[PDB]
Order: sequence, then C-alpha cells, then structure tokens
Amino acid sequence: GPGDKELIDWLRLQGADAKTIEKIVEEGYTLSDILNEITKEDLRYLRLRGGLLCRLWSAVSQYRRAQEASE
Repeated sequence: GPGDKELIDWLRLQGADAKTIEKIVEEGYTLSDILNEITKEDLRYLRLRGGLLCRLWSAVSQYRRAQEASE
C-alpha cells in the first residue's frame, strides 16, 4: 500500500523477516500505528517471535519515552 515503503524499511531495520513483514502489512498497520498506537498485546496476537518482538517493542518504547520526555 502507499507508504508501506517507510514501514517495511523500519521493520527490516529491527530485523524483521519477509513473512513477518507480510503479516504486518496485510493488517494495514502504518509506521505511525506501530510507533504511537500498538500495544505489546497486538504484537503477541500477530504471533511475532520473541527476538523481533523484543527488538521492535524496545524501539517503539524508546521513541515513546523520548516524545513524552521532550514534551
């Protein structure tokens, strides 16, 4: 979909494999959704493997902390 290039590139930077990337894209997640809206429970429901889930959530959490910290 339009704007998935930004999402796909960021997912690959967190070490996501092609099948995982397909799953996330098929749900119509945007990068905005991942950075701002998703919960860890969304990632578990997607059946993400632990390594990627750990990495991805650590990236999302640091982004959110920085935004909130910067106020």
